[PDB]
Amino acid sequence: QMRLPSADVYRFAEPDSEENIIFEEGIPIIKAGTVIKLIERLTYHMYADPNFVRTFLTTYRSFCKPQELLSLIIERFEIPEPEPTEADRIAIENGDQPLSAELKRFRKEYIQPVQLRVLNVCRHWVEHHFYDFERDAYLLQRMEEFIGTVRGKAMKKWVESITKIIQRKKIAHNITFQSSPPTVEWHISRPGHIETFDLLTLHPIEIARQLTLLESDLYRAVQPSELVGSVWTKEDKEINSPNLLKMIRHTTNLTLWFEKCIVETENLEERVAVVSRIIEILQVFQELNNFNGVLEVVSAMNSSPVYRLDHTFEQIPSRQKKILEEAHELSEDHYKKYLAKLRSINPPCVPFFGIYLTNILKTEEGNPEVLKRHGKELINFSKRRKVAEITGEIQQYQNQPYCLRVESDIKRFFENLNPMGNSMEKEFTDYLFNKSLEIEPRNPKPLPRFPKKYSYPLKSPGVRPSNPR
Amino acid sequence: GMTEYKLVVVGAGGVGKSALTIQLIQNHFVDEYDPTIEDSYRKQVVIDGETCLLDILDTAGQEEYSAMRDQYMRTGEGFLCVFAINNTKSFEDIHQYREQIKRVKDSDDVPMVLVGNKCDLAARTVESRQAQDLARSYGIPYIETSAKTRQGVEDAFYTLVREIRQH
Amino acid sequence: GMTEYKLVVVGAGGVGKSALTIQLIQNHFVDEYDPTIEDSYRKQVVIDGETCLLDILDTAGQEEASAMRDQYMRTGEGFLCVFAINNTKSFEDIHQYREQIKRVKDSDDVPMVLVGNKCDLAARTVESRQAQDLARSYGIPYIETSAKTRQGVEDAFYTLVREIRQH
Ligand SMILES: Nc1nc2c(ncn2[C@@H]2O[C@H](COP(=O)(O)OP(=O)(O)NP(=O)(O)O)[C@@H](O)[C@H]2O)c(=O)[nH]1
Ligand SMILES: Fc1ccc(CN2C3=NCCCN3c3ccccc32)cc1
Ligand SMILES: [Mg+2]
Repeated sequence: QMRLPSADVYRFAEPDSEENIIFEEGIPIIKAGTVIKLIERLTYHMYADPNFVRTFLTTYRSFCKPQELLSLIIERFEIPEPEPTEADRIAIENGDQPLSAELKRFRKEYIQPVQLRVLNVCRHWVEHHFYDFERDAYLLQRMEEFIGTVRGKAMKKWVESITKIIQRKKIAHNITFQSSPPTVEWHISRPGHIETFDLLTLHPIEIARQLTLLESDLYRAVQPSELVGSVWTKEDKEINSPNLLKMIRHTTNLTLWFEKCIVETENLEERVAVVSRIIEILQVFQELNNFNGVLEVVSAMNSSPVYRLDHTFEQIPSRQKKILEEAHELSEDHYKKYLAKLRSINPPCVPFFGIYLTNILKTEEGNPEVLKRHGKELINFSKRRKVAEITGEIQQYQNQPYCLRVESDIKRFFENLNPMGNSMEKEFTDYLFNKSLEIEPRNPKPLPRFPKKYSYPLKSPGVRPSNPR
Repeated sequence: GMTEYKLVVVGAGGVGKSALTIQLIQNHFVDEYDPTIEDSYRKQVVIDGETCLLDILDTAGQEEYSAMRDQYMRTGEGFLCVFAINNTKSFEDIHQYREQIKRVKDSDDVPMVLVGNKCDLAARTVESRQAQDLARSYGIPYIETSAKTRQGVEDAFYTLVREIRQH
Repeated sequence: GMTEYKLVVVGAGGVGKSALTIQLIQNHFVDEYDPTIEDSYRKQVVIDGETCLLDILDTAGQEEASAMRDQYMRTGEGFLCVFAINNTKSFEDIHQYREQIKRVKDSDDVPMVLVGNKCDLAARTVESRQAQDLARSYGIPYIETSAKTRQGVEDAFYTLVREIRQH
């Protein structure tokens, strides 16, 4: 075989046993190990494993500090070369030069792969997990010093590359499409006239499109640093998960805005046009694979204030009951159909984040941080692989951009939506429900009558797009 | 006549709600877990000699999606209202969860259990007396559980099933 | 359900293996030359009516990683053989990559596509007819691509998928 360094000038050559590493029952999969062993496998000489690198860099902070990681990788990097062999001694004794065969093979087959893999971890660390360095300038300093003092011309290319990359991330993206995005659609509100913008006056096709763009950006912006360690559920969640939370608050906003558009439309006929238009918007969401959008609508219909409006449901056209009921069925049986459809469509899509959040949370609370074996405490790595499987699925859907034109005014309109105004949640939520009771009172009380509030035509332009030249 | 009950867990996040269902469904002699796999929220049990199927919904981690709460709760026949014994705020919120459940189910008598959950070793701020009294004023069972030792966890769920059966 | 396909991109340094992959993945043209060591990507996509999960391995082209190829060639099911149309050295290097894959996988019948990248440029030094001749001798399609304009990108990657499928 090949000879490893002495296990006393280099901690990363201890033989594997069930006291420092445990595998799962072509490359092997680690169930548990010590940090030394985890880092050794992370940069093994026999093979690369880019998935292990992403899994590790995403999740290591629960078992090892950043300062400690960098020190261990630096330690793993300084591999002692072996001494001249007997044949090398005999050549030198005779004025000749050694073949140094064992040494050259050790360099080419142990040191070189191990060092490049170390450099690869540093590269993924800096390029995909730069926040360790944003939140700790000393760690960034140490990293620049390490990379900067790496001598050896087999490494030169990547040393220079990683130096530039670090410099870019410190002081710091346009898109190409197969096709052209469809023409922006207009209904009653015409371009520029944002004061008239509202649920029925904008085109339902273009409401769906611009909510989908906006909700896609919010989805694409959440990093795993907001998810790992369940931080969005803790007291510092505002500090640690600001994009995840912004994204969720937008979803909530839109759901309440839907509820509010409905229950504040007191005329039955007018309210039916409202509900029907929201169902038309839902329909374009489904076309666009915006599942967050779909469920914002379905949550609104299922809310207390709206669900009870039987007189309104009764007048919804049959083909639209069908659309709403099909969407609602996505949520039944712990999201069975949604999960299958999500794993079925052609992206871009906008997933519902809530399932992911619950899975990360339970995985973390349901699995032990360590496994005790033979009196040793091994890092439970499979636990971290499960979390990373989830953050990887998330990232997979964050890549594909929608082929749709932003409309600045419509985008600003939805960004600025604020249904609750200055009111707290229970106060506003109770208001919506009372509106529901006013506009369709409990039996036996008779159904009141109410005046039109809308001066413009209630007829929907439909959800099929149009195409002038 | 295999009855399925739809139970829904509700309560403040950030305080170990999650452990209640995890310890139940786990078995619980095991200590590894995958919430991803289907029927990791299904569980056949024998309560008072009659066998039944428990379907637990626990949306822990989705608490900020506050507008989804009605959608979720509407699906359930019975409810576990959970708070942490070291978090007074989660206890004070129990009122708003109950009113919110009564509303979506459109009833003043929804089978429910109050569960006080011990999630760590930080001091108890909610004595069992106060919790007993609140639970009495609602006319519902009170059960304390430990998020570590699996104590009181079966009692919590089975009591709620008894509360459904005797509704 | 969705079939999973393990694709691998090979070729000399600077031919645009990374630019091709990132373009496919993110619709974005990477203009920086940052030599790859080994990068992994995932992409769900519908191809000929079927939902696929593409695993794409972006491999090192630099000579200094010559010794680390067998490991990744063992795992891959289909290979994108890339050369740049403005770099004749990279085209003469394609032969080596093909022979290596054939050796490592011990088959004369490994799904692959020959890809001539950088077709947006004027200064072409390898003619299509030559690359085509090579591709026919391999029994595989020749597809010209530009990671910058997106010309050919999906066609090269999806063709490879079809070949794995029909294999
Ligand atoms: N004009 C043009 N430039 C391209 C194209 N593809 C890549 N490039 C450019 O060529 C350079 C090398 O690209 P890169 O993808 O990094 O090559 P690589 O195959 O990854 N090299 P390595 O083997 O070192 O990882 C970059 O500057 C990139 O912008 C292309 O289709 N057209
Ligand atoms: F204008 C509407 C639209 C919906 C509703 C509430 N609602 C539903 N929402 C989701 C699908 C099934 N579903 C219902 C079925 C039967 C009655 C009401 C229903 C109320 C007034
Ligand atoms: Mg590359």
